[PDB]
Amino acid sequence: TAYIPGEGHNLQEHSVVLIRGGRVKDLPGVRYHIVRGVYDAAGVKDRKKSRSKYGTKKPKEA
Amino acid sequence: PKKVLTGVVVSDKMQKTVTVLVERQFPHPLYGKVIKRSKKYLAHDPEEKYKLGDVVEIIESRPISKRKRFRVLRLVESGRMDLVEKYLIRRQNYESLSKRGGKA
Amino acid sequence: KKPKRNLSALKRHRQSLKRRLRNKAKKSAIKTLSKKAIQLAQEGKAEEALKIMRKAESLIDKAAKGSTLHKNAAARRKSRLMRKVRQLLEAAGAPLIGGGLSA
Amino acid sequence: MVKIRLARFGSKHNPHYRIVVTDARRKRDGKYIEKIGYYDPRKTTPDWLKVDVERARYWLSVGAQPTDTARRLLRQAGVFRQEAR
Amino acid sequence: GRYIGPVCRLCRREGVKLYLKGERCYSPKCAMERRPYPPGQHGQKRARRPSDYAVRLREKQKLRRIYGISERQFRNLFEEASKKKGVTGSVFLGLLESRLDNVVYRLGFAVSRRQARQLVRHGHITVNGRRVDLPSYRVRPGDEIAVAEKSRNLELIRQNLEAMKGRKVGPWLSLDVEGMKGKFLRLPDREDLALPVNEQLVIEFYSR
RNA sequence: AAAUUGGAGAGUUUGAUCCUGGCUCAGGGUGAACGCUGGCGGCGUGCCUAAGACAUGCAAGUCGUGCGGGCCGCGGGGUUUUACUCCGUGGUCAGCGGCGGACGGGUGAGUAACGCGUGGGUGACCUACCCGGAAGAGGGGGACAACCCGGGGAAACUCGGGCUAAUCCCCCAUGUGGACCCGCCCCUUGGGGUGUGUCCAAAGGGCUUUGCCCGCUUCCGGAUGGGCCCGCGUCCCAUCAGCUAGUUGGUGGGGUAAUGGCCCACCAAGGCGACGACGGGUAGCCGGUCUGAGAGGAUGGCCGGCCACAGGGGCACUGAGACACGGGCCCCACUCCUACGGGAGGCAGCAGUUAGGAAUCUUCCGCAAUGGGCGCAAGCCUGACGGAGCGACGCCGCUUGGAGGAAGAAGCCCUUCGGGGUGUAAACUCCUGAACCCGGGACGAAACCCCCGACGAGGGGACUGACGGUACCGGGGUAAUAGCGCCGGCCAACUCCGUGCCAGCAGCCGCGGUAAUACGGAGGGCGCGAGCGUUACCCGGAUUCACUGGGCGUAAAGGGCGUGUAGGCGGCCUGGGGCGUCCCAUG
RNA sequence: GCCUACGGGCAGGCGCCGAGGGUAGGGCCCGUGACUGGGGCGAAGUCGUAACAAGGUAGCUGUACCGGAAGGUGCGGCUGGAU
Ligand SMILES: [Mg+2]
Ligand SMILES: [Mg+2]
Ligand SMILES: [Mg+2]
Ligand SMILES: [Mg+2]
Ligand SMILES: [Mg+2]
Ligand SMILES: [Mg+2]
Ligand SMILES: [Mg+2]
Ligand SMILES: [Mg+2]
Ligand SMILES: [Mg+2]
Ligand SMILES: [Mg+2]
Ligand SMILES: [Mg+2]
Ligand SMILES: [Mg+2]
Ligand SMILES: [Mg+2]
Ligand SMILES: [Mg+2]
Ligand SMILES: [Mg+2]
Ligand SMILES: [Mg+2]
Ligand SMILES: [Mg+2]
Ligand SMILES: [Mg+2]
Ligand SMILES: [Mg+2]
Ligand SMILES: [Mg+2]
Ligand SMILES: [Mg+2]
Ligand SMILES: [Mg+2]
Ligand SMILES: [Mg+2]
Ligand SMILES: [Mg+2]
Ligand SMILES: [Mg+2]
Ligand SMILES: [Mg+2]
Ligand SMILES: [Mg+2]
Ligand SMILES: [Mg+2]
Ligand SMILES: [Mg+2]
Ligand SMILES: [Mg+2]
Ligand SMILES: [Mg+2]
Ligand SMILES: [Mg+2]
Ligand SMILES: [Mg+2]
Ligand SMILES: [Mg+2]
Ligand SMILES: [Mg+2]
Ligand SMILES: [Mg+2]
Ligand SMILES: [Mg+2]
Ligand SMILES: [Mg+2]
Ligand SMILES: [Mg+2]
Ligand SMILES: [Mg+2]
Ligand SMILES: [Mg+2]
Ligand SMILES: [Mg+2]
Ligand SMILES: [Mg+2]
Ligand SMILES: [Mg+2]
Ligand SMILES: [Mg+2]
Ligand SMILES: [Mg+2]
Ligand SMILES: [Mg+2]
Ligand SMILES: [Mg+2]
Ligand SMILES: [Mg+2]
Ligand SMILES: [Mg+2]
Ligand SMILES: [Mg+2]
Ligand SMILES: [Mg+2]
Ligand SMILES: [Mg+2]
Ligand SMILES: [Mg+2]
Ligand SMILES: [Mg+2]
Ligand SMILES: [Mg+2]
Ligand SMILES: [Mg+2]
Ligand SMILES: [Mg+2]
Ligand SMILES: [Mg+2]
Ligand SMILES: [Mg+2]
Ligand SMILES: [Mg+2]
Ligand SMILES: [Mg+2]
Ligand SMILES: [Mg+2]
Ligand SMILES: [Mg+2]
Ligand SMILES: [Mg+2]
Ligand SMILES: [Mg+2]
Ligand SMILES: [Mg+2]
Ligand SMILES: [Mg+2]
Ligand SMILES: [Mg+2]
Ligand SMILES: [Mg+2]
Ligand SMILES: [Mg+2]
Ligand SMILES: [Mg+2]
Ligand SMILES: [Mg+2]
Ligand SMILES: [Mg+2]
Ligand SMILES: [Mg+2]
Ligand SMILES: [Mg+2]
Ligand SMILES: [Mg+2]
Ligand SMILES: [Mg+2]
Ligand SMILES: [Mg+2]
Ligand SMILES: [Mg+2]
Ligand SMILES: [Mg+2]
Ligand SMILES: [Mg+2]
Ligand SMILES: [Mg+2]
Ligand SMILES: [Mg+2]
Ligand SMILES: [Mg+2]
Ligand SMILES: [Zn+2]
Repeated sequence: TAYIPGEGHNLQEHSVVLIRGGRVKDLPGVRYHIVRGVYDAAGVKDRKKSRSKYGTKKPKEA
Repeated sequence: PKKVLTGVVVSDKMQKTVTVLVERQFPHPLYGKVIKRSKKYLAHDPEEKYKLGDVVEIIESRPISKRKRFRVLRLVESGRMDLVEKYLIRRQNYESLSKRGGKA
Repeated sequence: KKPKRNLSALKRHRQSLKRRLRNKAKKSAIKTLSKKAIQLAQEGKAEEALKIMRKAESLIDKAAKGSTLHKNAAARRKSRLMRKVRQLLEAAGAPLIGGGLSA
Repeated sequence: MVKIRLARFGSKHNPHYRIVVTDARRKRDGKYIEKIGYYDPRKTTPDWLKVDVERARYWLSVGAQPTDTARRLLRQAGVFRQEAR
Repeated sequence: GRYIGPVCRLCRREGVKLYLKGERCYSPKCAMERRPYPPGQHGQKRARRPSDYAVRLREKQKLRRIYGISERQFRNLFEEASKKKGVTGSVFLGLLESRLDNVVYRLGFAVSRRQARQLVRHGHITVNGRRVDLPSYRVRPGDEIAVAEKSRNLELIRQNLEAMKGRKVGPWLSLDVEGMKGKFLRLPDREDLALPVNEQLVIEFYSR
């Protein structure tokens, strides 16, 4: 089991995803995170800050 | 230089051959104490001349049998059973040390 | 469906078989003929055993000059054969011919 | 057969060779018997060829047939030249 | 690349004058002359005491910023300076000062260190008769650092050498104003350079 | 491994405190991958996984100056029905023969081993081609391909008959010399000499033909490359403690270049193990590399050295050399052809296909260079190699401007409404001129060869560039990519707004339940910059396996107590030995 | 059977060793897995209240028996037991 980071996602019963290292202290038995923006894991929409850590590409006209 | 070691006879029981027990001291590669490791060499005795308890010199040699790669070089000092005892008792104790069992 | 050709490799194999045969022949000639030798010495026939031992000796040296044996490998068998013969005419009587043997 | 040949030691587009004695069969840049001077084909320096004659002379004296470019370089430092009358 | 961006500002973050600018860094305009506090919304507010890291860090930056230079080029020199027989604190500055970009500025061909890097890179500089345009090229003693025969006529080239009318050049250097040549004589001993840096703090920052 | 050149810590158990102690972080590194971003060059470097399967193309040939002939032709001759036939010659094909194919290239499966490292031994040995020295090449005969003729098979291929050349094969002679038995002399494991007996050589080709060049034979030494053997070093588990019967030794015999249970026969009952045998697990080893104050840990692609394998397992044949990756024979598994009798194949060579995977490149150029094979040479071959291509994968270098320019426009942000901030930043002024345009344009390449000279030395001459119209030079010439992490503490960087134990952050302690410097956005700042972060892994921090350098009354830790085996350790004086130890010289 | 110089050679035939396979019988290591043991957890509730104060029967401990469990008692031991 893998944490899905980000304010809101789109994961489902057959989503193909990619996972990395990184535990979550609050959720025990979770020693992997899901990488966002690869396979079937969208980047966060609307994210304007730590974007590379959430697969969001740099928006124009900002 | 063909190697030359010095050691003691611990075995008659072979045809034209003796077991020689050779000691070597050296400082421990990390803890630097001097440690006393040892080895057994099988040495060609073409004349039975060397008896057990003999300290002998032994020399690197054209291969004799599977294990025999040394010839007995000369006698250093004969009659020296204390050493041989230490070999045998070290051996005897091995039959303890087991796990199939022991006695009283 | 075409086993790609390597003309000069096969040619080598072609030759190897040729040689193999030539080599067998010389070798075997020695075997049976050296056997002829040692046999006829155990029947104390020094006029004949040495007659052979020399034809044996020659045939041996010939397959050395070629590539059937090594100069040592031949030499090895000459020592087998010759000594194995002298030490068979102990068990009998004097070396007639003189043959290939020295006294 | 032993040879006297060149072993490349430069970079890419920076060939720097090394004159050497080695068994015919070894990798162009492999374990070599003895080094006998360097050679720099681009002549980036006033000293783009050294040889150590007397050694090379020794090795030729026991028949270390040298490659063609090597004979040339050897010849140039006069490994072969005699004297006088 | 190298740092391009607003400078009288680092002038201000370091709280001392870096002379990154040029003709006005000397005038009543360096904003150190007008707003000696650091940039940003908060530079007005009273400071917290610096951590040891803080002081070690900033003293590094002050020195580095003075000289142009990327941290990767900077650290690599401090590295080289430690591998030297010498007092690395000093050896470092000597190495820094050996940069063509810098040698040129110290020579007085360029108004500033930044302007100097262009003068180099756009090919306006001779080193020993030849062209050089790497601002990182190391000048050794005995080197002659000239203006290109071509670029001899620039306004700033001539305008700057006319300030040399009344400046005099560093003690480890020699200027040939008329001939537009300068010679690099020896490495500057620590006492020649009078930067506002505590080199030792830099060293300390790197031994963490 | 030549200045003692070298050594930083912090958070977290409590209401507080000191100690113990674990957790965690900052550093450096990568054959990396993933996110956001991505302008240029130089040098490196790029299947870590399935040692899975592989379409296609190339990857080792060469010599006509060893020898005969087929096919297609050219000339030029002699001649019995105008058919035959002699000579020279071009092109092509393979065969016989010599040399190479054992090097070069790939890979890391296996292997914990004399495999590797390191130092030695070989009186126990081999070594094609090269080098030096000594000697010789005299007679005679012989077979198989090619080729012609004929039969089996679907194919792959295959059997039979007949002709024949050679540097191919074979017998006789000379034997300088060598080999073998036997005896003697020195030496000492099978070393050197010596004496009778025996036994052993050879090949021819080319021309600038009464002597030069290439090759042949036996032998002695050099040279180089290998076989074999021994000392020492070589990971984890004792919750693997006993292992072994060709096992351990002998005598004889076989085999080999040579020692040896390496193999075989007979005889003896040995061999190894707590200094860890045997068993299980894991791993190619090193020069080095990463880290570290060191000591140590970790690692061994790329370069170089050794090893091992070439779809799994056997096996030997040719030969100087293999038990041979692109050689052979058999078994198995796989794939394809098939007329169901049978046959074909082996990228862990270069490039590429495919699967697997987080992930790893062009079916490119060139034989100009260096190196290798064959050749008298010209040359042929060479996916060795020299280069280009693709990938910020790494390091390094370069750019996106430079100078001037307000008590400081706008917009955005904060505001105590006074003002503060971005910010000389922008605008705007001058200056420079990456890109790009035109022109020139490389070094790497001078030998092989040919000529003079002697075939030597030495001198003269010509041919040859993949990269590449590249680098570099000269002239012209445009202001001309910036992004990413971070801002509660460690830790450089602070404000507003939204949100309200939600959404979320989170390496650790923790944050968020209406004033959040910790979530999210914004302004502002810090840190690096064609890069920045993330994950994974090594070393560090971790004196947290403590050799350097730790402990055990209560923190984890003294065996319940004794006896005593192996082992470890051990008083005072004198003398010998010189093993440890220390010093010098040398390899 | 083939060749021959009559010395012998070649094909072929047999035999040992032998990869591999067959039958029986052991030992070992991974894949899956019917049925199961507790255990640690993890949101604040059930029924107790054993321990911490002499915790309201001083506490702990080995070993027994009872109890589903917490615990109770027996026999010793310890003070790390309060006036
Ligand atoms: Mg290039
Ligand atoms: Mg070799
Ligand atoms: Mg506590
Ligand atoms: Mg607290
Ligand atoms: Mg450090
Ligand atoms: Mg890192
Ligand atoms: Mg992209
Ligand atoms: Mg693959
Ligand atoms: Mg691989
Ligand atoms: Mg193929
Ligand atoms: Mg020839
Ligand atoms: Mg013709
Ligand atoms: Mg031909
Ligand atoms: Mg190889
Ligand atoms: Mg094992
Ligand atoms: Mg060695
Ligand atoms: Mg040969
Ligand atoms: Mg030969
Ligand atoms: Mg010779
Ligand atoms: Mg001669
Ligand atoms: Mg026939
Ligand atoms: Mg011949
Ligand atoms: Mg002798
Ligand atoms: Mg003869
Ligand atoms: Mg003839
Ligand atoms: Mg037996
Ligand atoms: Mg024997
Ligand atoms: Mg392995
Ligand atoms: Mg340390
Ligand atoms: Mg080290
Ligand atoms: Mg290792
Ligand atoms: Mg390699
Ligand atoms: Mg390697
Ligand atoms: Mg394969
Ligand atoms: Mg195999
Ligand atoms: Mg091969
Ligand atoms: Mg092999
Ligand atoms: Mg292959
Ligand atoms: Mg490939
Ligand atoms: Mg896939
Ligand atoms: Mg060549
Ligand atoms: Mg290459
Ligand atoms: Mg690049
Ligand atoms: Mg990337
Ligand atoms: Mg850079
Ligand atoms: Mg304002
Ligand atoms: Mg400006
Ligand atoms: Mg202009
Ligand atoms: Mg050229
Ligand atoms: Mg030239
Ligand atoms: Mg010339
Ligand atoms: Mg040529
Ligand atoms: Mg002439
Ligand atoms: Mg051009
Ligand atoms: Mg220009
Ligand atoms: Mg211009
Ligand atoms: Mg612009
Ligand atoms: Mg930090
Ligand atoms: Mg701070
Ligand atoms: Mg965040
Ligand atoms: Mg934070
Ligand atoms: Mg925030
Ligand atoms: Mg901002
Ligand atoms: Mg910013
Ligand atoms: Mg440690
Ligand atoms: Mg200690
Ligand atoms: Mg402790
Ligand atoms: Mg306690
Ligand atoms: Mg305790
Ligand atoms: Mg006690
Ligand atoms: Mg106890
Ligand atoms: Mg004792
Ligand atoms: Mg003692
Ligand atoms: Mg004592
Ligand atoms: Mg004494
Ligand atoms: Mg004494
Ligand atoms: Mg002494
Ligand atoms: Mg001593
Ligand atoms: Mg010592
Ligand atoms: Mg079997
Ligand atoms: Mg209670
Ligand atoms: Mg109570
Ligand atoms: Mg009660
Ligand atoms: Mg009861
Ligand atoms: Mg009681
Ligand atoms: Zn300023």
